[PDB]
Amino acid sequence: TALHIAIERRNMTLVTLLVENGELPLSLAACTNQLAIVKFLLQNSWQPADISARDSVGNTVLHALVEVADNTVDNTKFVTSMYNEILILGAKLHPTLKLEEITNRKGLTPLALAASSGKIGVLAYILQREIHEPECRHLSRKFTEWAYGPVHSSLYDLSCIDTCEKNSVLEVIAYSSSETPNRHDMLLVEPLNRLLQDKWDRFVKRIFYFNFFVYCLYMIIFTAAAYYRPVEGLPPYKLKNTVGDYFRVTGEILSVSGGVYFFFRGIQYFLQRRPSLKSLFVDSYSEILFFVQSLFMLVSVVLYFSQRKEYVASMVFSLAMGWTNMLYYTRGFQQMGIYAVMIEKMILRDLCRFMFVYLVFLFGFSTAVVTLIEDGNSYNSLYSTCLELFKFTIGMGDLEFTENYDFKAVFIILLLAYVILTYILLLNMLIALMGETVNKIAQESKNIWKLQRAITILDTEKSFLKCMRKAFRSGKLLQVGFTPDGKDDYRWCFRVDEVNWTTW
Amino acid sequence: TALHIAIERRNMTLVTLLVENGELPLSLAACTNQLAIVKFLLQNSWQPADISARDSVGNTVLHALVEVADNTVDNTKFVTSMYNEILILGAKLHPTLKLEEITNRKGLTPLALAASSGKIGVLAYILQREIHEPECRHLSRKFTEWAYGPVHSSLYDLSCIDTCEKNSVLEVIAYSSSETPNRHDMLLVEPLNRLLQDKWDRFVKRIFYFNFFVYCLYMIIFTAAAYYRPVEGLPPYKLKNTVGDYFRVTGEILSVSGGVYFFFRGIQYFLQRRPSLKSLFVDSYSEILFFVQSLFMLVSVVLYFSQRKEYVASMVFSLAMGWTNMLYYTRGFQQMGIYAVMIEKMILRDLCRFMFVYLVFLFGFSTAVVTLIEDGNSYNSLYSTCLELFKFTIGMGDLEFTENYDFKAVFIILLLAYVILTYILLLNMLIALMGETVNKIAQESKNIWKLQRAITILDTEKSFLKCMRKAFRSGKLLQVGFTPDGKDDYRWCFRVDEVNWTTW
Amino acid sequence: TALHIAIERRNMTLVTLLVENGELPLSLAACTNQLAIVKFLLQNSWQPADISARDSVGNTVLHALVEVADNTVDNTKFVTSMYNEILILGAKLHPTLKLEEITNRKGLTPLALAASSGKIGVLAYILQREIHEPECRHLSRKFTEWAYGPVHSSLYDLSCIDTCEKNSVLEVIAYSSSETPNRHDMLLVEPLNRLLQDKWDRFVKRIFYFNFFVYCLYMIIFTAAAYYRPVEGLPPYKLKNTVGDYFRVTGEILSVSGGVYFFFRGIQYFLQRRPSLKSLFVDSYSEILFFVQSLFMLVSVVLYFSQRKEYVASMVFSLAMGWTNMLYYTRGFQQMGIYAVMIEKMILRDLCRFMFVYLVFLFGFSTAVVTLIEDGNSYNSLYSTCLELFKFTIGMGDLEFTENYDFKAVFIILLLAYVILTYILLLNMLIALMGETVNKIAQESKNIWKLQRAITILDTEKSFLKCMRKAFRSGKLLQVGFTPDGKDDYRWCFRVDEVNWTTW
Amino acid sequence: TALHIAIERRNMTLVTLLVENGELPLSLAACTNQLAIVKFLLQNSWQPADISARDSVGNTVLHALVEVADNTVDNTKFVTSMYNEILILGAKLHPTLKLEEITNRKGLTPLALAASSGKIGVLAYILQREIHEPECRHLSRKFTEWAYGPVHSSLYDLSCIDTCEKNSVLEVIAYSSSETPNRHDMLLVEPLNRLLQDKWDRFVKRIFYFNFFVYCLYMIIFTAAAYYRPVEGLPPYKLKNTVGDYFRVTGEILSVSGGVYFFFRGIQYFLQRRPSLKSLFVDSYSEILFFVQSLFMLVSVVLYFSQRKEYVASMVFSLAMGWTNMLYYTRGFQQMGIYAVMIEKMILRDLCRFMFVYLVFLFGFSTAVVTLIEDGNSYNSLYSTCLELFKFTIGMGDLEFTENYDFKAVFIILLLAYVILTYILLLNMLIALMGETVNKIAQESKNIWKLQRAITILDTEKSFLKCMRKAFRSGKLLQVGFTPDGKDDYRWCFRVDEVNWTTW
Ligand code: NA
Ligand code: NA
Repeated sequence: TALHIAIERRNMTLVTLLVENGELPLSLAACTNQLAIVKFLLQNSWQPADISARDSVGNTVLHALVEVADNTVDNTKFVTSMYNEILILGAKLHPTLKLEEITNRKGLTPLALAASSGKIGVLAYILQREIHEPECRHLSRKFTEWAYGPVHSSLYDLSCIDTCEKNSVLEVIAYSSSETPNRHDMLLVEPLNRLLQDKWDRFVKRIFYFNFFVYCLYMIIFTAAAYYRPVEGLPPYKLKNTVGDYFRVTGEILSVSGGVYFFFRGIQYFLQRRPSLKSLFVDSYSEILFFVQSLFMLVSVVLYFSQRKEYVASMVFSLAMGWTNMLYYTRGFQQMGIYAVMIEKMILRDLCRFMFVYLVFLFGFSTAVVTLIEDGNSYNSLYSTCLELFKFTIGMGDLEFTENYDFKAVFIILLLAYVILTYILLLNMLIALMGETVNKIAQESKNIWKLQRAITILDTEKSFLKCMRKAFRSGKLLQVGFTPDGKDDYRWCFRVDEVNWTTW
Repeated sequence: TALHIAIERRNMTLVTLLVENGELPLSLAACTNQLAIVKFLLQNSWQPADISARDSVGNTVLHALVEVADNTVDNTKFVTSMYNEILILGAKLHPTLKLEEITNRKGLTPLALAASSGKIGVLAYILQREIHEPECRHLSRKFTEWAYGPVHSSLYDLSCIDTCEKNSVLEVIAYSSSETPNRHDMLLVEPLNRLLQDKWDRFVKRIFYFNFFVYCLYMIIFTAAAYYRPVEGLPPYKLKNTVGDYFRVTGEILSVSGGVYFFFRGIQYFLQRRPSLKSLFVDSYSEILFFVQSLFMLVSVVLYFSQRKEYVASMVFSLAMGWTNMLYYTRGFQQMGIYAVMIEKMILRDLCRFMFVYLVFLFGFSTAVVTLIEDGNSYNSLYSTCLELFKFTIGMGDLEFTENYDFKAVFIILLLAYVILTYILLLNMLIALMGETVNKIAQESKNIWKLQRAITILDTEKSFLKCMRKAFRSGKLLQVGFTPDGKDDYRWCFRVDEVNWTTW
Repeated sequence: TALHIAIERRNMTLVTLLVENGELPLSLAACTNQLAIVKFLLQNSWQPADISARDSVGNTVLHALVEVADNTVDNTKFVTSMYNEILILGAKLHPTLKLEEITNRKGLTPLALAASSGKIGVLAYILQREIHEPECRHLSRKFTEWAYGPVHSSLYDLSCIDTCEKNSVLEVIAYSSSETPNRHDMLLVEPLNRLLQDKWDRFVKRIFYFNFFVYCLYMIIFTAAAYYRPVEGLPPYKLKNTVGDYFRVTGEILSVSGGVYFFFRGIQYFLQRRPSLKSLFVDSYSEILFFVQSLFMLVSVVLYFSQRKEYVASMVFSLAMGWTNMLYYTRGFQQMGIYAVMIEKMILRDLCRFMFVYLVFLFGFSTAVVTLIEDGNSYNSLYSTCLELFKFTIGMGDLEFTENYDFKAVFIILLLAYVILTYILLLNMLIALMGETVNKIAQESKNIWKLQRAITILDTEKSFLKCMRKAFRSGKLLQVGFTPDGKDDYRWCFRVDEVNWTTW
Repeated sequence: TALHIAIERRNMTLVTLLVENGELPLSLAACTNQLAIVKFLLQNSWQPADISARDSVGNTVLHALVEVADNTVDNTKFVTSMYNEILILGAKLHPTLKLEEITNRKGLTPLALAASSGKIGVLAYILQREIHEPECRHLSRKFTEWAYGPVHSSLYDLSCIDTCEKNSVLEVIAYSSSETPNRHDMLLVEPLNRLLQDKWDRFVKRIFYFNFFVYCLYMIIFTAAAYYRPVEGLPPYKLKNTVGDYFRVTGEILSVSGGVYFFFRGIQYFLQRRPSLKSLFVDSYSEILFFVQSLFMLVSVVLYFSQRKEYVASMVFSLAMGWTNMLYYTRGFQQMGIYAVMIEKMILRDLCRFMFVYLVFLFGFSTAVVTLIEDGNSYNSLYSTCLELFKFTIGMGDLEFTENYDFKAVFIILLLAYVILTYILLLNMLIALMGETVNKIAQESKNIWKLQRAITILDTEKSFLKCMRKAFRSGKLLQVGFTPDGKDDYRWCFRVDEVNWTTW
């Protein structure tokens, strides 16, 4: 369109002429860093302009402005500034309107959309912004109720940061698809960090240490019940009149109850999140395993009741998975909570792509060796020779594992070539790649600790809504500001402490 | 010569005197950064000068200018500029001539020669250069047909970049001897990157995924036919009246057909490229293996037909090589395509030089131990004691593998010294060197992926010339410029999209 | 309070008005970088101010000033300067008073408190500060008695650095709780480094090399006495009339004497330091082991005398610990003294947190496998299957270690999964973490050598107080200054040499 | 002294007064950067000064000036400059004198002393210094006989660099004690690098590749003669009338001849160099081994002739050493010549200090285990249990290697503790340290290749003095300058080529 083409052309004379006589006009002008035109467009003698009018697509002026943010320091400063002048102009025209509280058709606030998009700068500013002109401090968030000097206590609005019945600032930062570029560090901002720390130290630390204790108890019960399973006859085994048998039956029913509980808590999670298959493992990997080691026990139950003795095969895998899943509860520790994150990454990246490169070698040399052997031990089987070759990779093989071969030069050449390629070369580069992975996710991922605490804190908070949803509310309904209408702004503020020396 | 000695001496008065009354005069003056003398030499009252006249060696003014480029940022800016003024002067004198289209006696254009030489700066500029003076935009390549604003769409000439019946911009960048210093990154330039990406996404992705599927099918057929080979009697085995035997014969003929196909596709490649022996492996290492694992099967065929049972020795090596060669088809993946490049480098550098350092130790201590042993088991053999010592290097040896030694202090001292030197010291430094190699070619070689896609794309494009050579042509014959003669410049342009904010 | 609120508000007019008509007034003003107010507050026409008056909490002006230091280069310069002007003002008012010699109620001097707090800048300046105004050089420490030119010899006060009957500058830097941030490098300052070097080279090198020799002799005696222990009957073994038996009895009594000596030297240390349990191992780890390997021998003695043959179990652990504790005496070497510090850190950090992550896997798969096995070898025991699984982690296991399993697919799947998770993945990331640890404490911890020499030098100095406490005093009682009272300042100075060229 | 104290005090008025009415006066003034005083002191109306007068200690003005150089960029510039003005002043006073040719009482020239001391800057300047004032170009070294332009050919004096019958510039840089700080890179200077390269490419490459071939032939002869040694009876074995026996006797006499040759070439080297014991291995480690593997064969000969059959023990070690010493001849290759330097460093630093830390553990746990075992196999021996424990460190041990122990908890606890401490912890930190060592001497030591070529080139040049000492002289006796006396300076110059563009 020409009327917007001229605006995008940085033309002021034509803009004024059109006034006399982002796809929206205001949004299109704003996104181009004209700035002064925004004020000129906002009000004009020929006709005024309105920002409250939402776009057909659903993005208002604020949504459009945050849309263009591309996480650049200069870009961050520009966008946050121009956002501030847009808010100031809106206040000047009519302070009654609440632009930020206004939302798109999809129910996303500018703060929530900034969080989901991953715009760290805009979210950081909006979360904490202090206005000094008292007549214009209504729409400020980071206050300074009292600064004694060395310490300058501050108050943060935290309206939709915690108590929000919609997508909140933390929910989006911890329950999203995890493709956002800076979710890892984006919750180190001023209010969120201390809010989550307070939540944990006050209300969630016990409810988590309790869950770990109950899980350990459940796993001990399950191990004891599985270890002492009857071995005579076919299931179901009729109860016997012994204290041990009844006590074991209690253990078994506890095991099955836990299994069904985990199955349902997994199914409800997968209906709540609807994770994409391509991102099924990357995002929620600690949630797939708790579901699978309950699927195993459900299969075990159905096999056990249907006159079958293969249920042990299922139950044993469930037991091993249940024990090895106690690394999900190390997220509550910084020092030891990074080992559960190294295994997760190495099993999915370093050990998943490297298996294709290895099974090729193993199968090639296995077929070679097995065809070389006449069989005229029973080593002619492909499985047996594929297992004898695997032992070489873990340093407990034996060169002379067969003699049915007619040719001794060729067989030993093949075996030595395999040993050199896999034991000495492939292993020593897989280990090198694991070195790089450990480097990375031990030097930069030291705050996946914080991210995992955010996820578990939100999970527990959602869990205990029935117990205390409104009561378990962070922050105090304190008075820090006054509205233009004359009412007192009672905001759910969160006290904060900070110190600075050089400023004096 | 004095007339050129004065020019090389930065003398202007003597140059003017000589005018009144790089080995070429114009080229010699140009290479010295006189610049103004180039204009002065080009035309003069006493007599004019011509640039179209090719030198006796074969380098014109443009070839000579690109010759001196030494890949320096300041040098790159200087050479590209002075190249631009040479083109402008040539246009001013007579726009009819086409200097760049002009070539040397060897058929190399300035762009092609710049590509082969490895001059990244000159090639980058010439590939994309935009002229703003409309009267002088004839010899421009990177146009801006329309810039809407945030997006500024561009057009690239791409005359000899793809559809060239001569050494093209991509052919030289992907089918050369690979001694060029920046071939790895040199195809990240504006037009080439997106041209190759479009070629792959449109026309080559299927033709490659088809080849990998057919190779997997061929290898499965070959493995099945080799695994179920008859073991009774001597070859050739007469066909039996069984479904299995006939089906196996079909498999065998497919195997031999594939073998001969690979043999011929290797021989034709080695006659097409004529690779130097010193660079036989460095450049085309994935091409030697496909040839060798076909030589093995041809040897197997000739042995099989000539009443011989050692053909199994050849066929087994062919089978193992064929299976392990499926890492050639991982070039089409970024994540897993770097494991095929780590093996290639480590087998040729880290594991080839380190074997000399190890066979010395193995042979020294083997001879020592074998002479120490009287034999008064049959361990006196040099092979047996060289194998017993090798097991120590891969952690499955045994100290007391013999007792024929008269001296127990000396034999155990030798064995412990060998174990400490090879198992604990040589292995743990070979692994460290592999660490450095993996570091390098996992941090910088992440675009050998792109380079290998360039090679395979060119290979497939040459393969399907009969199917669609002219039809499978990239770019559209679009109108972006006008020649001085008045004809419309219909150029095989390639649309491109780009965005910039700060410029405004 | 308002009178101090105004001061903290950087108000000068109100300060002057209050004068006319850190919690202390002077300290509160000083900590805020008013500086000029300190001089104004010190003396005033309306009323003067005194700094000698100690605060109720116990911090004087100097203690308060050093309290605010936060180890910042600009902060260090500011605090050291303002400290210097406070000293100068105190001298001007009345040079008779000795502020620095003055101490708090807890017996801490400003230097000692600066050392304990970890303030490197303040301690570095106070230790070496040179005054050029001769009338004001009384309270200087780093003198220049004579500077020949290229060499400028210097004298350092070293009053409480060595000969202090209180918490001294070295004692605090080497016998504290080790939570101080820069104790590692904080004793590289001018006087302390050369003082400790002189102490070692003169008086302590022999007394330490003697102790190592005596410990080696004691361990050889103990090993010989334990190796040739009687094996017939039950203890106590009655002495026999043989030279060997009597000589062994002498060895045994020497062993027990050494054991009781170590027990008491450990108990007295733990009553001297009162280390917190949370820091029991981090701080004094080389002191726990010498105590434990004496507790073992005391338990061995009490078992031996009370008609018991399990004393061998205790004595053997004591012997192994005593031999492996000879790495405590490698602190006296730079090159080999870093291996005793790598083991200390890796056993407490890399191998302590990683065991939890491993015992989970071992126990999970052990329970899985043992429940899978019917036992219908005696491998049903949990211990046997937990040991068979452990061998896999150290590369000497065997896949087919049992056959009592009914299901062969499941058992081998479990075994291969365990081998891949623990042998190939957990080990290769524990080794990577050990790589980072070794990197760190081999590149930065190369002065834990110096720190350990400081600790051992102080230990030996305290040990030999009875031999020569006053006589073994560092520095000479030399004359470098004169007091205002007219007496000659005979200070225990330590000569030092230094060279500078550029200053000229 | 006062007359020099004033000079060291930067006093000019007192210096002038003393004139009217480094320990030497001129040297003392020069070393202090007075500069102008040097000219003032050199000549004065009251009395002149002379620089040719050598000091009592033996350092002249030039030696004293180079003495103070401390390898600092600003210091290097200052010292080289002031050296140049001293030379210019000496020329002005009387060009007849040759100060640089003048030497101290010990026979060291300023260039030679600068080389030995390790002063890179002074040596670099003196080796190549160009003077432009033609009247003052006599004492210049780096000439420019003709500069065509892009290429500026240069001539270098190289008087004592190669043909010097005294300590030369290369001899000192390659046959010194190796404690010099920058010997590694100090021979990358302009003339030395190309001089050594020319020497190798022309005269030494063959004489070295010949020596390696002859050594390989000698080792093959020795291996063949030792492998087929008679086994019947006692030595000396009387010759038998067989072709094989006579041919073996020829091999044996060749072996002994080579052994005695190596013994004498080692003894003469150790009398030529007189290496200090503390630096016996650091400096010449490739020279100790060739001597030791000849001592072994001499011991073998003396045992063989004196009716003894233990000569095999000596000869076998000699054979193993001779084979493993072929890594001395990899210095002539860049790519593979760094493996012989990694072994040299790791055997002396990483594996020598780490053995003390390991033998402590091995002996402690060996004594513990052996005393724990009653023996009521023959595992009670200390050697057997020390070997069974060592196998654990190289991953081929066995937990249940004995059953004579009464206590099974304690024995297995000890074994597991040993395995965890040594196999899993000590090995994985020794490997980490080897990682650092390989990092270093593979990233910075890539020119120990050049240094070793320098040493071998000098060795071969000294070897072939009888063949062609004067004839095998580098450089041409060319004319580049003229002396003040009028004679033509025919200097043994070495042509050199260089190119520069930016200077123009
Ligand atoms: Na093994
Ligand atoms: Na191993």
